[PDB]
Amino acid sequence: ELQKQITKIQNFRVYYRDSRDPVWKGPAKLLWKGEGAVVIQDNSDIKVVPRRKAKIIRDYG
Amino acid sequence: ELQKQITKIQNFRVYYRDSRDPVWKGPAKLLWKGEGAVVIQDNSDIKVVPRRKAKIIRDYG
Amino acid sequence: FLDGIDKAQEEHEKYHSNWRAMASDFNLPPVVAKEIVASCDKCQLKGEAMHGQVDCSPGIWQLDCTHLEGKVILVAVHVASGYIEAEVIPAETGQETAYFLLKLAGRWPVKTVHTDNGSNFTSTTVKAACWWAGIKQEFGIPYNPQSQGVIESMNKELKKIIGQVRDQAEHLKTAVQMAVFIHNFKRKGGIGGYSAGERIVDIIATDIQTKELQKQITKIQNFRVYYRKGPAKLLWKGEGAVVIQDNSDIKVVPRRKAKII
Amino acid sequence: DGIDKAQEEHEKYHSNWRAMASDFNLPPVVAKEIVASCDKCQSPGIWQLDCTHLEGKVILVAVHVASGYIEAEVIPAETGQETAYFLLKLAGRWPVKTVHTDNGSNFTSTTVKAACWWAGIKQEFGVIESMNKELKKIIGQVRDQAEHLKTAVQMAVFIHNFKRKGGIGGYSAGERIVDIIATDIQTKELQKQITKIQNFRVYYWKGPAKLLWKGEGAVVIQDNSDIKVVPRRKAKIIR
Amino acid sequence: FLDGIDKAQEEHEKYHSNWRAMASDFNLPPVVAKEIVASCDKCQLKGEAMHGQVDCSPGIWQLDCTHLEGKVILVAVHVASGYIEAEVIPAETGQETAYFLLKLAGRWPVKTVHTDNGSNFTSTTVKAACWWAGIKQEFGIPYNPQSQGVIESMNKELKKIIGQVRDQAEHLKTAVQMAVFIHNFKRKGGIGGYSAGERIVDIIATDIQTKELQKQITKIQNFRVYYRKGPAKLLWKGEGAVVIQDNSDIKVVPRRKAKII
Amino acid sequence: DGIDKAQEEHEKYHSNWRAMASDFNLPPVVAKEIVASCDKCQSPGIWQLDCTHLEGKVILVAVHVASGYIEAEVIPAETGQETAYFLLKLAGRWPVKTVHTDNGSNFTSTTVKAACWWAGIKQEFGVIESMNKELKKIIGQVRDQAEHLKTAVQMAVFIHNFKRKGGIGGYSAGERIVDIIATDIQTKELQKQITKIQNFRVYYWKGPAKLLWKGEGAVVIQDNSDIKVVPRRKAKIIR
Amino acid sequence: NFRVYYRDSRDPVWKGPAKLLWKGEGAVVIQDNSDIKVVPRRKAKII
Amino acid sequence: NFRVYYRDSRDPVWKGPAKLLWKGEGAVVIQDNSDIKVVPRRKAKII
DNA sequence: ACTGCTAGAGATTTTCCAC
DNA sequence: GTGGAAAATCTCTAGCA
DNA sequence: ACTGCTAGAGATTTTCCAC
DNA sequence: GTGGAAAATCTCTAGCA
Ligand SMILES: C[C@@H]1CCO[C@H]2Cn3cc(C(=O)NCc4ccc(F)cc4F)c(=O)c(O)c3C(=O)N12
Ligand SMILES: C[C@@H]1CCO[C@H]2Cn3cc(C(=O)NCc4ccc(F)cc4F)c(=O)c(O)c3C(=O)N12
Ligand SMILES: [Mg+2]
Ligand SMILES: [Mg+2]
Ligand SMILES: [Mg+2]
Ligand SMILES: [Mg+2]
Ligand SMILES: [Zn+2]
Ligand SMILES: [Zn+2]
Repeated sequence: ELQKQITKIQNFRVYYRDSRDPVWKGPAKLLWKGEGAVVIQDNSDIKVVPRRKAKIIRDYG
Repeated sequence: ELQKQITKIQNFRVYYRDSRDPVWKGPAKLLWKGEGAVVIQDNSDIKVVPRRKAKIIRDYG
Repeated sequence: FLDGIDKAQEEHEKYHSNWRAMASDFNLPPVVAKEIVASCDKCQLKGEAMHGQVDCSPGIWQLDCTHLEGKVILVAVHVASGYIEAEVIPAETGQETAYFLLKLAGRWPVKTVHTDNGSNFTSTTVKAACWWAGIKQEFGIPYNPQSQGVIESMNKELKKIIGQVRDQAEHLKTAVQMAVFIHNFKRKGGIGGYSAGERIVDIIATDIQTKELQKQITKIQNFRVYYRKGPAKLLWKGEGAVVIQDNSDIKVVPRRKAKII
Repeated sequence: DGIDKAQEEHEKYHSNWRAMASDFNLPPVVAKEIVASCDKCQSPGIWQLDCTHLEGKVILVAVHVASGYIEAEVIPAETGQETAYFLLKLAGRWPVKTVHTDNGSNFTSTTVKAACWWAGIKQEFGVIESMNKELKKIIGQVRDQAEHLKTAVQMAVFIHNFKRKGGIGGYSAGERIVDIIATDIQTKELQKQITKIQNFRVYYWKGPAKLLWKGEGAVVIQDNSDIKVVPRRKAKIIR
Repeated sequence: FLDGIDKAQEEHEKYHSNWRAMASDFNLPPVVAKEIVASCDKCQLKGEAMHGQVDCSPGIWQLDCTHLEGKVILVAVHVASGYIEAEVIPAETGQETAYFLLKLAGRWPVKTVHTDNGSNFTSTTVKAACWWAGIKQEFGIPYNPQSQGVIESMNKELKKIIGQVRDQAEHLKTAVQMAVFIHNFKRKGGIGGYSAGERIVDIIATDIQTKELQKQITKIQNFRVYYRKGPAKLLWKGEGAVVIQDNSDIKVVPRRKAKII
Repeated sequence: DGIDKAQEEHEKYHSNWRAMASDFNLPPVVAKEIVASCDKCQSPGIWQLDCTHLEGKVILVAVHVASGYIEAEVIPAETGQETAYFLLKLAGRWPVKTVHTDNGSNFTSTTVKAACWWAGIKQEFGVIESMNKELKKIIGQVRDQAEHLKTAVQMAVFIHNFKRKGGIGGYSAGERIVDIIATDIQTKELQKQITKIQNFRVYYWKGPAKLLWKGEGAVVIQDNSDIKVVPRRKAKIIR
Repeated sequence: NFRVYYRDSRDPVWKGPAKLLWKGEGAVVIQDNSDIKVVPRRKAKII
Repeated sequence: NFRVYYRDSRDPVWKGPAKLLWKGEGAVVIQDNSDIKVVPRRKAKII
């Protein structure tokens, strides 16, 4: 049911940057993807990254 | 006798850089000055800095 | 030190001393010296020491024109993946760029193109081509190549590869295509240890799949969450936190002080 | 842990490894080995090239038969060099491994052979004809919107690839080709993993067992068509 | 993977793939892929990402020629302190530079001059002037401005200051002298919060005083220290450590395992 | 802590503040106040300019009277503009505060007045003559080594400043001027410190006492010509 | 209100003061005598 | 023994291999076909 | 109301494998 | 629990012209 | 065998002053 | 022992052309 889809979305990985740091942050875990923002979880921390600062991939590793 | 001169020499301050770090290290304490190397004490640590990497000033502060 | 203020103001009008010099030579507090410096129009000669960040959405391509051996190479790069396409065009004209853009939009889902203010990119032909294909046009601040950094970087990379394979082709067009092939499918590294082609396929497929899954979830999962406000749509929950959106303002609140109906 | 349920499900229904891995949370190598353990369980990079004519101009068309994705270009003349250039452009954009051609003089030129050799493409001498008919129909539809034929052809390619939908899932050719290439990438990563682990022998003394998965605190192995799990401490792995 | 080595070698000879691509597409260990890449002459196109450090001894000056409003400005900087002297010279000639160098050596203790390979600096006239004044000449690696970074930086700074005071003079020479004055005695900062003139005076005075004091100490204090070696002349002791100089190799040893006679 | 010994030493010998600070390890402000507390105890930026003539050429000479450091330059003519340019060069190189001139027409020009006003120099209208004679002697000695007179003048300046030693300590003019300017910098830093602390009033209640030193864990103050030390906790400092 | 001093288009001379209309990450939109400009923050100073 | 590939004088083309004669901090002295060159380490690669 | 980045060469920190 | 070694992560620079 | 650096604009960490 | 605030230290970039 809904849980399988939530877990599937959760399986994707997100690389993101903060508003001043130019280095790309590690492979966070996607939780929500929206039209303008993506809600991710990086090291037990939830963040709301603008869509323009996110690269979302299901790494085929 | 000799101790007054040693203390006078020790009053001088030395700014130095390491062989790869481009940032100048803080005001170390001079211990010996030679033709080619300067022996300094920076945070209870004795170092032998090449003369070309040292700025020795008696800060008039 | 009030008289020091006037003395330092005259001293600065003459010599334009920095705040340290005025503070030391007039016993001014650092705030007053900095104010004296900041009131001088002639001493405002340095900008902020930072760099911005370009857009890296899945649908943004950065285009540029580079030159090599007297030829013009039009290069497009997918910002999110590093995937490049390059064509040797006869001249930097609006017609050639519009043709290149229509080709590019026919192969991959181009939503916006970011370019410098070169005459070819600003021509009405490229505007018409983008309008027909539904592409949004972004222009960087004039004479600010950093705004196009990505594509600029790729120029370098592209030329490098050409330098390694120019001896394997009789013409520059073939060498350019060889370089594009090598960059897209023979250079691995980056976010996922990927090639550029693998990375772009992953990016596009992930976009499609996440859109589909999120559409289904929002269709199925329906809740309203109150915290601390109005009818804030529920977005996600778990690990002792609830992420919600209220008036289109996404926020994260602790599981406590939050009720879901 | 959940290997036995997956094996029983495979025996009942003969399901593929993607389904088993998704359902039973197994590493894909284990599911692939489960599928390969049954004796009764035993394209993405293939392109078809043709050159049509329209308004006395030559249109070279490449079709991804697995998806219907189209790449069309108006070329000056049916020349070997130009076909080679088009093929090199195509190979630099998509992972082309095989190309089918109609034995035409341009397609059999030494230049095209050299281009395919450099790009690592194998050459073999009615999807293409139907796709050409559809492309010509779209070109006729949009010809009022373009002064030249090359622009009309590119507009037709765009419309066909992205603004036309159909099939079982109502997808466009672009989505289908992206999905097919993604599946191919997954398959090749899995094959690389299998090749990486196929040169290990594990003793758990029990006979020399093949290695299927080395986890954080477990070692999943196969012996005589029986899949087992053993502790990392109890297992010894060699080349 | 032994056959993979040959397959990857052919693949690299064709496409020049990086070690990641070869390792991924041929199951090669990273060492072998890196070896394959490192054996290709065409793939050696990048140097190490590091910067050297220029000499900063008290007696080294860096000289350069900059241009402004069609005029030639010869600028010298004391590397240790940032103290500058600039003169507008009629032309980039050897005679003018030799005159400037003799003037500079007559005011301050110039022991070394470090310069680019410009024609004026490499002229026999400057060589004769340096020989007479006992100055050693150092030339940076050709077309490597970073070797003269300090003076290059000062050029920037100097011009900046001129931009702030050019309206206060009817000639560029006067503006240059105003800029030199402002830099030397109206801009404070750096290691000691000093200005350039104060810093150079401090550097030179400290050099003289430390030389004198160390001469006295050495004439007075005589000891020989054995550690672990030979008769290593004692240099300093205290805080549980002894600094010694054995065979002109200064070293620091713990107070233990060291005996002084 | 060592203030009383320093005060007694000053009473017996009337020593300066540098000596007391060095000997008794006091902060310089305390020693300066000790010196200023007694009644019985109550130049580095002064230059002399002249224009000599040699071989029908004008040589402008500046002498640091406190040290004998020389700066000479052959100028085209005794003009106000040339003198102003020389003065600006000199002021940009050394901390010039006052200049003594011989009432010559060039030295009294409005251009020189403007240059001195911009550089913050005060103008006043036998060290210079003796130094000119010495410079002419050195120029005569070295004239065989220079084709032109300007080069000979610069060589003479170099020899006089650095290759001639004498006096009580056997020092050169360069060393002497560097030492004098360093002492001037020390004096100005001390004056800045005194100015900074002179606008505090400290209560330790005991009357309003001036502040002399605010140490890490002590406050040294003066009251009615008696220097005392208090802990920071007992002392209250206000502007 | 703010004062912006900027260097806009391959012109080493700095200009200003100008009124700050909008501040973003990496660029600022300013008004300089009825003229609107967009300047990267590297080339602008705001007081 | 080492192989040095270098870019010497405002010439974007890299050269090499060459024999490393001396390695210092920030520069290396190399020999390339009876020709001695001094190259900053930013413009040299040593294997 | 827009925005530096990419990939390679060392160096340093992490993890893995047997003892 | 721990050395060696291999792998992963971090730091830094040139060129884009 | 020789070698990037300087100074200013923000930002972040430290120390000091009274409570 | 602790907030505010001021001061010190750290990070980073343009221009030298
Ligand atoms: C005539 C068009 C329109 C108006 O602007 C000019 C000049 N220009 C200049 C550079 C350039 O300066 N590249 C070097 C560079 C420097 C810094 C950086 F971050 C990135 C970089 F690429 C370009 O790349 C470029 O494409 C152009 C260009 O196209 N035009
Ligand atoms: C004809 C002489 C002799 C042969 O070399 C040329 C060319 N050159 C070029 C620059 C230069 O590129 N400056 C910009 C720059 C770039 C990077 C950096 F780190 C420092 C910098 F200053 C100079 O400054 C310079 O003085 C010269 C020069 O004098 N010459
Ligand atoms: Mg461009
Ligand atoms: Mg460009
Ligand atoms: Mg130069
Ligand atoms: Mg220069
Ligand atoms: Zn100012
Ligand atoms: Zn290669």
